[PDB]
Amino acid sequence: TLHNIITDTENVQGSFSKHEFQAETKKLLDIVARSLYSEKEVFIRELISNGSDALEKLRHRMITAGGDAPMEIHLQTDSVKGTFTIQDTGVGMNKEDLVSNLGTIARSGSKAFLDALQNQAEASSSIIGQFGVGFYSAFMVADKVEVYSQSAEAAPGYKWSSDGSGVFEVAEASGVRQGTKIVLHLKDDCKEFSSEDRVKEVVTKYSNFVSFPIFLNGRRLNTLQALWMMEPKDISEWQHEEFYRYVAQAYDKPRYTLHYRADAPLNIRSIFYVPEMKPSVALYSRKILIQTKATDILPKWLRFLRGVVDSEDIPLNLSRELLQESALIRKLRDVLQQRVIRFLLDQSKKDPEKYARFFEDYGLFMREGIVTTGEQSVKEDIAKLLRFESSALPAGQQTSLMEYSSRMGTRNIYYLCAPNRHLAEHSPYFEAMEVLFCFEQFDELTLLHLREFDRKKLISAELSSEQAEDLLAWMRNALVRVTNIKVTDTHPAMITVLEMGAARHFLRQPTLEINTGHDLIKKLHALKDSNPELAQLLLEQIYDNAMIAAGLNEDPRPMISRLNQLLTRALEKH
Amino acid sequence: TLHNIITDTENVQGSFSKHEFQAETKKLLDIVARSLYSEKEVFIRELISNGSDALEKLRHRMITTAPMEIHLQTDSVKGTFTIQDTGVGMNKEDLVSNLGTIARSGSKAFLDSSSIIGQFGVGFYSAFMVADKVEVYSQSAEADAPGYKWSSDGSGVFEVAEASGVRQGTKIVLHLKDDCKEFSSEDRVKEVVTKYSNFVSFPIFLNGRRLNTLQALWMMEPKDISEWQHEEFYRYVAQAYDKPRYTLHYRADAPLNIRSIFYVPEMKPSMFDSVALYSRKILIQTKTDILPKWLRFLRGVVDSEDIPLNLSRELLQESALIRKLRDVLQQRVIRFLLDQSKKDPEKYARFFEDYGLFMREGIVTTGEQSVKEDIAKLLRFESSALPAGQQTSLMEYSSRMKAGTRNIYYLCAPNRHLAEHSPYFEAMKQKDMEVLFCFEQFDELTLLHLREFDRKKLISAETDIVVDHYKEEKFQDSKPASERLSSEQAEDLLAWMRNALVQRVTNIKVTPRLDTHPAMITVLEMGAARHFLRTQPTLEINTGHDLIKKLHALKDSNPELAQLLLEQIYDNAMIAAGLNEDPRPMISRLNQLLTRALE
Ligand SMILES: Nc1ncnc2c1ncn2[C@@H]1O[C@H](COP(=O)(O)OP(=O)(O)NP(=O)(O)O)[C@@H](O)[C@H]1O
Ligand SMILES: Nc1ncnc2c1ncn2[C@@H]1O[C@H](COP(=O)(O)OP(=O)(O)NP(=O)(O)O)[C@@H](O)[C@H]1O
Ligand SMILES: [Co+2]
Ligand SMILES: [Co+2]
Ligand SMILES: [Co+2]
Ligand SMILES: [Co+2]
Ligand SMILES: [Mg+2]
Ligand SMILES: [Mg+2]
Repeated sequence: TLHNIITDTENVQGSFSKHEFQAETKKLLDIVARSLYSEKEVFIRELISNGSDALEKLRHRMITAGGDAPMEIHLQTDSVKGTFTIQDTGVGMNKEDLVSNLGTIARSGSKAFLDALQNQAEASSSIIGQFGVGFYSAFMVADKVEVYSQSAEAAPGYKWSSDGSGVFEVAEASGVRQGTKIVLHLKDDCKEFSSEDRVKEVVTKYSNFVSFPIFLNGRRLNTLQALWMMEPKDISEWQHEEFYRYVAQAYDKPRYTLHYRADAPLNIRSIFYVPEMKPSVALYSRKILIQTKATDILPKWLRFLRGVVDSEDIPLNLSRELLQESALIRKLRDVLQQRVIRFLLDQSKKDPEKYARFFEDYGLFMREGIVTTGEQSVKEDIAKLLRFESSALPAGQQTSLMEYSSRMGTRNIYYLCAPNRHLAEHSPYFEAMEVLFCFEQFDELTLLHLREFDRKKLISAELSSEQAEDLLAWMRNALVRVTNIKVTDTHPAMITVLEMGAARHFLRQPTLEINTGHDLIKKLHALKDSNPELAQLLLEQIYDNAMIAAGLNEDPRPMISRLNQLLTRALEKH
Repeated sequence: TLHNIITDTENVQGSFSKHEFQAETKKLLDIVARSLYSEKEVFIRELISNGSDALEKLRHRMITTAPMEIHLQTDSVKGTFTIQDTGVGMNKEDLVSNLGTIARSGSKAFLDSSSIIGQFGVGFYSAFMVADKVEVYSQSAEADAPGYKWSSDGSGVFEVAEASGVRQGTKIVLHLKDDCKEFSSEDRVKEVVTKYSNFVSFPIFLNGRRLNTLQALWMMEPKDISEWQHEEFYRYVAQAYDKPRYTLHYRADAPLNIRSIFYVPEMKPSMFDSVALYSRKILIQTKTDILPKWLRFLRGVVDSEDIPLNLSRELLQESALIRKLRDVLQQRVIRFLLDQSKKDPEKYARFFEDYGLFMREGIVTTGEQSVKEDIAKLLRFESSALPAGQQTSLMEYSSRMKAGTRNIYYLCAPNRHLAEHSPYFEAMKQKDMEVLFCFEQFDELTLLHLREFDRKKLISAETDIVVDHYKEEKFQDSKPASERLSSEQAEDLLAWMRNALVQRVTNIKVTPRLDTHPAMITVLEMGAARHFLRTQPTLEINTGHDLIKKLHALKDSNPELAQLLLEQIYDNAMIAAGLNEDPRPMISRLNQLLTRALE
């Protein structure tokens, strides 16, 4: 019944030949040009990153061999010639740099630069180059590429030129300004990148926080500081509100701001915002956008946060729009979860009222978090954020699991999840002679998934007599909608329900209790004989009023006409 | 003031040198090994794809008998993963040139048919993501050619020697690295095969047991697919346990190549944020959605040849293509659902029961008026001009409109009885336009966002009642002036009510448009007000209604009782208008009123 053909049957004879791995350069160029990036526009990102790196090298170079010039990135679109041009005033390239760096796929001069640096250096974390392929993204959109380059050394200017097809040319040129100018002659299906507004869209999308001024057709673009890199000390609330509206594409204010920077266990520069209004985070690296919707760095229940996470250390996929499977990323996610939880807890103690209102707006996310995480200490960490009412506190007052333990030789935390307080207080099960009252949606699924908190089990609780019994018997046969009617102040009756789950389901089998001492019931009894219509109308009205007061009839519209008929025929004797 | 440094200033001197592009092979190997694929498991996919290609080359070449299979073997004690195919194999120049050169693909040389998966020439090196050492035994079919053993580190060199006992085809053995030993466990490997290669055209055996690989039904002739085949395939792709209530098998060649199957489940939803995207029987990843968000209730599969694959085979390459495909699929699904509603209106009624919230969401969230109206073609309602229970559409409503009419009138109420006896419908009956009856909670928000349909403005009965004030409102009473309050009585009553409800209504008027109801609350933009409260009203009285005449008599006779009754009438109109706040505080007052009316 098993069919396997794999056996140790092979034996090498003769001798082995040795061979070095090779690489077909033309196919690699084609792969970068058509198969690497999900969108053509990304060539702009790559070229701008290169310009940034160039300027960064010059800044590094001016620390000792000091001297000169402005540090800028300039873009120019020519819609008539169909050209895109980028020029940086950076370190430039001599002929060996052009031949070696531009001419060799996967050779990165910026990688070699970074590897030679003292790790403490600024340039160590600002250089956005590793792979040695970004430049070839230009052939994604261009039939021809020309590069004019003038190195900062004292060296002629050069023109490098190619059509992307396995060969390029190098000649000497005048007069190249120090730095590098790249002219892309766009393909017919890419002329959109000779349009100014299109280019500006792309620049703001990926490179809006590049550390150097970016000019387009003589006008400056990137006026935004990357606030997540700066000392939390130096950010106004105004900086944060403007930055939040930009990064969240919003128009309100952040109600909470967490500016989290850490160097251990990994490099983290981030800002998280909780919006003011009632209901993602972008991933960056070295100030360049990776994902506008970071996918695996936060847990799914923290998707209500807005803002930015940047890490120098995150291993990037070759396309720079994905991350690589890594234990580092799961560690980062766990770290950020702990950090956000600690932040939220401390908010809840620094301002309990603001936190109450935060939890009323966003608690569904923490209920979901508790329900979905597998680790019990994480469930309890999140569960510290929950609020409830309690049998031992007035209505409206919020309390926590910690305070419930605080008011306990007692071993267990008893709870009752119900649509509202009236049904909870009249629960048969609320026969406890403290009970958490959990009125919020999905509360009971949350508490069941949580199981225990701080080692204590969360446990669910789950005038007369003439015709008291003919009055009541008449009512039993006239509303056969309730299963019992029994006799028990200001109200003539109330609706009571045995198990809260049934009421929950109904809102998506009740007991009626009557007060034989108040006037409308004595007169329901008195008009069971005298006037049967009026007694039926009054009966249905008392039932409906008890349903409303119990909170299980929130749209009384079906009753209104009947009520009017009751009223009209009750006032007919006036 | 502009600041631009870019000027046409540069010119060549002298002569040019010519150069060929080069490649740093060592770093390229490192990149394939650590930076190309976002997930290690895909090496299995790549190797299986290679085997499939080999078998295809054999299948093609022997159609001018041998077994054609892929075998996978896991050895958890030696930490080894082994794959062997019975395909064409490789001679020594194939091993040296094709395996030895990154981005060199022999499958390019093969072509010239649509079954070959490989195009990039790098998939093989995916093995070095998970393996310290790789060995390849290969025997080419073809012919008078010895067997070979190829072996390597991943580190810049590999070895080739002649070998005996090599079965025709290719066997690759991966010595897994220590933190990749998961791919030495059978259940993990089967997970990966099922995930990526469940539709491979050849049998795959794992440790001597054949894996249940599937036919790719979306590529096949729709008429040749039974309902049971669709039920089984639906259960697989949706990972479900019910059956599809609807099946749409959609193939197209223009404007794009499309092979797809969509299912609507029989069960009711629970899923508010779904279709798999494929190419050549190998899975791509939906991360980005190819359907609009309102169609996320669909299950199934989309395959399109026009979608370009990224080097890692987990992203797609032009998002304008994706928006075009999304619009095509949206159009096609709408057409399908409309045709379902006309071939079986009752089954469609239960579908619209169960899933209408998705179409409402689509209408509310889309920016384009033609798309809102396209989706709105799916909405169903009842009508004042149809028997209770019978459903109609916006298109049928406009088919019954008399030529001199400009607007589509609707009324939102909990059910048909409440709509039919609505005070607002009583006022609309005095006109003679059909009124749509909408029963679902978010119908009115939907219609407000839809605004117009087929060039006709959508107007609520409440709004129209308010507007008629500001026109010739030539409507007079159900009851002759004999059984009404006169003008003296009416305006004395009204003055009293203005003084008894001073900060609760903006004006109080008599209206001629009511019959059964004593009063109603009117607000110009009533739907928007209802919506707002779910986070200046006018009270209109029916001086022909008994409760109003007796309020008139009781302001004099019994002032306290008259105030209690007045506040009750106001509350009743607020409730009937869907503008009432929690009705619980009223109950005590109501009880008191009742007790004082029953003496
Ligand atoms: N504008 C520029 N000015 C100076 N040197 C440049 C410029 N653009 C590219 N270079 C050089 O050319 C090399 C190749 O660039 P590129 O192909 O983009 O790879 P990379 O920037 O090194 N790493 P990556 O961008 O992540 O692939 C760089 O490392 C630089 O040495
Ligand atoms: N099992 C095999 N049998 C025969 N030839 C094979 C086999 N595996 C690989 N080859 C050869 O080696 C080449 C390189 O394989 P590979 O690196 O996987 O790239 P590819 O399949 O051609 N394209 P891709 O899968 O998209 O990366 C193939 O084109 C074949 O010529
Ligand atoms: Co042996
Ligand atoms: Co160092
Ligand atoms: Co010139
Ligand atoms: Co007509
Ligand atoms: Mg670069
Ligand atoms: Mg391959």
